[PDB]
Amino acid sequence: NANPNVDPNANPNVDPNANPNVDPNAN
Amino acid sequence: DIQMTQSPSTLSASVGDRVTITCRASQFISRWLAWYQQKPGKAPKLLIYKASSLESGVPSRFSGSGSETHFTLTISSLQPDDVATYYCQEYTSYGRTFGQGTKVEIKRTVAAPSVFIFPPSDEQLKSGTASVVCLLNNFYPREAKVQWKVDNALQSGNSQESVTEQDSKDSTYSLSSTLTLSKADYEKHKVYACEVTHQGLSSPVTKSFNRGE
Amino acid sequence: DIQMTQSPSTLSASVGDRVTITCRASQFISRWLAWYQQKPGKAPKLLIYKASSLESGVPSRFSGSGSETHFTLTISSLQPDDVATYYCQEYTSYGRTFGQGTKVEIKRTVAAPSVFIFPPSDEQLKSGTASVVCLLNNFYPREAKVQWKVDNALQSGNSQESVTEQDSKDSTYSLSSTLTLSKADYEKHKVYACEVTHQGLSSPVTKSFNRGE
Amino acid sequence: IQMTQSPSTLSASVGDRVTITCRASQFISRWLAWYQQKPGKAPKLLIYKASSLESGVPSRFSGSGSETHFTLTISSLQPDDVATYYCQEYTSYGRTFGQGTKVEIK
Amino acid sequence: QVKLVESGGGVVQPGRSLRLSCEASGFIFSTYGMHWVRQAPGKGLEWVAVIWFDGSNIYYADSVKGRFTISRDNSKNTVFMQMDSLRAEDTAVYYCHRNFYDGSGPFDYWGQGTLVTVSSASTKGPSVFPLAPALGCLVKDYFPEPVTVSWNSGALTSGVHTFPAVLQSSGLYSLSSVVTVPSSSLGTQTYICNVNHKPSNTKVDKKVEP
Amino acid sequence: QVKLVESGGGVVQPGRSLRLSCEASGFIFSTYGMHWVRQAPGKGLEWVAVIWFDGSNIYYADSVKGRFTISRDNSKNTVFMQMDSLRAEDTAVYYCHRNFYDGSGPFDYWGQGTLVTVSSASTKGPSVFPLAPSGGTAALGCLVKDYFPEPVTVSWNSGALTSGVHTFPAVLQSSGLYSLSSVVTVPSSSLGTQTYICNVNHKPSNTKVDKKVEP
Amino acid sequence: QVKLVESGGGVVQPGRSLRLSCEASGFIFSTYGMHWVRQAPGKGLEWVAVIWFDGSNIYYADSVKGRFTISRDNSKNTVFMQMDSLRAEDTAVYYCHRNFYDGSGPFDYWGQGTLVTV
Repeated sequence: NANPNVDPNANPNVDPNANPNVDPNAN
Repeated sequence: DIQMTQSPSTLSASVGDRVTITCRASQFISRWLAWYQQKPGKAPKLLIYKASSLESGVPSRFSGSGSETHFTLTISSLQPDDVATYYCQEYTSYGRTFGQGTKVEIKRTVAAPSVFIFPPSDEQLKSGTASVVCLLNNFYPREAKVQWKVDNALQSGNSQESVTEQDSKDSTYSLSSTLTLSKADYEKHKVYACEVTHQGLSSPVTKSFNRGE
Repeated sequence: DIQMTQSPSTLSASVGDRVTITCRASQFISRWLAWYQQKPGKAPKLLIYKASSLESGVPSRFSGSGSETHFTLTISSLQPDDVATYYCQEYTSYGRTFGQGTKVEIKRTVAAPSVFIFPPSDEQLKSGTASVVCLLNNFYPREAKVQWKVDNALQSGNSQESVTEQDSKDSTYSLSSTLTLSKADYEKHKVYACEVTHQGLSSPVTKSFNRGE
Repeated sequence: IQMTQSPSTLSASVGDRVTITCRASQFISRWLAWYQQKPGKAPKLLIYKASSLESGVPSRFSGSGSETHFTLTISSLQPDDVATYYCQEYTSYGRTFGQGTKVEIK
Repeated sequence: QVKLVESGGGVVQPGRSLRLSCEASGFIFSTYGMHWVRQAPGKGLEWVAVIWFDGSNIYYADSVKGRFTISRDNSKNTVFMQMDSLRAEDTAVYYCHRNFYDGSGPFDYWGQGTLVTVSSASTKGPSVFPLAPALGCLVKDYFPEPVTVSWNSGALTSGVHTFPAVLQSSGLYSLSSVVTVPSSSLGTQTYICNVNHKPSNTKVDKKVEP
Repeated sequence: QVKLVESGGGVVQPGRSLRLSCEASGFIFSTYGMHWVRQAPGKGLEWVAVIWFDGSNIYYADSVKGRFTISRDNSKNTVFMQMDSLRAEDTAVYYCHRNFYDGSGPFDYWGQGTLVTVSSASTKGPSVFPLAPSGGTAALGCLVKDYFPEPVTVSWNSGALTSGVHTFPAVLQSSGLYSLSSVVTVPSSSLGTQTYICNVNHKPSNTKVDKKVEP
Repeated sequence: QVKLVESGGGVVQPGRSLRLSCEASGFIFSTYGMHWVRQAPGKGLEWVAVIWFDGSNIYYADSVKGRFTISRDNSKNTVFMQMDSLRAEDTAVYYCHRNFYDGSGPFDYWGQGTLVTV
């Protein structure tokens, strides 16, 4: 889980946690 | 473990408008809510998801709700396909949590009941147990009281009542009261009476039965 | 620190057209932007987040695009109820940063101003300060000039003017020009006037009056 | 790293379930992307991380797979969506493309 | 199309065990899961258990843990559910629930519903009695639910009232029906109080006369 | 639901302390931070300070650093703001802001705003004068003058007449007192009309004054 | 904004070192790196080379290991490519590529290609 293309960081104002009943590709 | 509570369990509109149901939750459920609808008994049917999104095929039921812990559903005028029972639902993980349920009725006006009484049948007398019925027909609203007199003596604990579901044509309820007793005690008494009281009737009405006639 | 700029300071378009506003930044902020909107005398409202998406309840005639260091917002078919001020925003840390603000107004045909002049009253004369006011109504566009003459002499540095917001019915402006002085100057002279010039009128309009009548 | 794609030809009418295989060389992580190229143009990214869908794309595409086996599936064909499809791996510093899969006609 | 069916259910002596089976015809069980939701007679809905597609994510309700279980056989898309040590207040109607939100819109599918009634009794046919002169019909001392009662084989189905069944303290059910009748409908063609009981084939028709 | 309320605004002389307070009702403050946003009387929005829950990460603006303080009371969901050494340039409207994003969408909430002003002047009541209207439709006006601080509310005929009315924005005179005028267009021959009254209303000092205008 | 523009090239004879430039038209080049990729007619795309900002990994392709020479240029953002000992099967169209993934999505910015024929 370490590549030189992916930027390791996070945005404190948004939390990523998808709902299992919903796919993450919802518009 | 997310407890939910709903608006008062009954409501009436009289083909009015601006009917609101309120659903309250605990903790932080973000915005994941769904509203169902079950007619007396078939199966639930889905109306709104994500707390504001009209389903495909459902008629115009305006419903704007908030986030965090407060949700509301509005009706916007009520035809006659909206007598039912509405449930909340959450979906934030593996599992669900339903609400209690809220009914809707319809009001037209005050009405007067019709009172009738049926004597026991001879075959049922041969069976060893006798049963007498007081029938009250076409009265509104549901609240009513009946009293059984056996030779001018009040009774309790040996009678039961049954009421149907509000009719879709004249919107009135019907009531049946059944009183059961042994044959030996039945032969020891001759005069019987069912007396009813209601807001529609100015005075209580008593119907009497006397054995042997 | 990060500084954000909006290129067009003010806009002007007719109904049913296309308008674009461009937001430029320094450094690198990825795809983090949000466009606000403020109507006069109220609190702002969120319109677009993540520079491409849309919040619920917003009409679908708004759009936005861009990436890295150049963003833009496009509005098509401008209805006459979206006249407001729009701000950028960027949320990439524990802290926000706003823009400067672009204003949007409406265009129409030119108008001919109406001019009135009011002499001072006695109650203010008693106090010791006299004010002379003249008023312009129903003119377009904003740019206009009013000058003050006292006894055929030009004055400067002692007059103030105020303009109202554009109306939502006729889309015309209004202007008030006030001149303040002490009483001694008031009874020293006899003749007063304010002259108005504009694009609409063919020749400058003179309005004047004399003290004591 | 040598990769390969089996279905070098396609034969399906307007509206059909199609599958494409993207067999890999060794056990890489979930680092794979799919490119689509139409004639006389420049390639365009379709899906990354072997699962995501990327913004501004029709929902009729769907990729899946992990470990060493990766696939792609489309619900229909549509005359608009006939082109060539390449596989890419974007781990480490260098890239490595694969072979083409021409959507044949008649 | 897409449909679901449930098997099993019925009547059980308190204690013992059962097995409810859900079969889904119309799709393939490959993503997400399936739930069991029950409804008591004349009360609200409540959740029971969930299963994911492959082998995991088994969660139960609050007062159903310890007992019960869930399982999925391989190959064919079957959902089994084993219950044991059933006391009272667990008699209800069970459904099979499938739900997920995706793409254009939601996808929810419900089942027909299986009836389970726990009782320390046995099957018994009804007893029919008439009412003297509208006119009334009374059925008593039958088990278990439900019973279908009608007049004239549906020829006369206007102005008919059938009150909900009432559970007697003894352990047997009873109810009654009544049909409004014109003032002087003397010499009527026929009046048949047809009754039908599903668990026991006891089709009985009776007559009423003043 | 959720709705924020802030209080503590008003007037202050140039260079003493002042304390604001913003409190909420509807949620429990244990998720993210809270921001203060100030708007100048006629300019664009600006950002001041942010406080995280269980305040650890504290960040101020650039032109406000040093003379401000912000803190959270660790009992209730109330955030404070203590201002020292005010200058004549800090006169604005202060909001209370809270937003965050989640996989379901955005969440944003704003306060209402309490005006804060600094100067060296006392509180006074407005003075009201008429404008005599004295061929075509006429116009008549009502002039208020030397009132402090803002705002004042004017209405004609107790709101009965609300057509053809204009109320120009208030302006600041050199001495430090406000003045404005309000005008109404009137038909040519509305002679002997029912009643024309100047209903004025000042909140900081209760000085409700009604006057009449005649030719 | 980023808009890669490729220039420099034309008709050549067997054996030469004509220059190739990929001067950018927006932003800067202090982040990650930049690649080269070719396509010959009647074939798919293939890898060429990768260069990061300043001295870094310069890993080459499979047919041309340790034979090409590619370098950056401090300031005035550009990447310079130099080949020698040209063969005949090196006629193609060359592109310019820059890819990097972030917590908001991808970034492609595919360049434009130019023709080279022996």
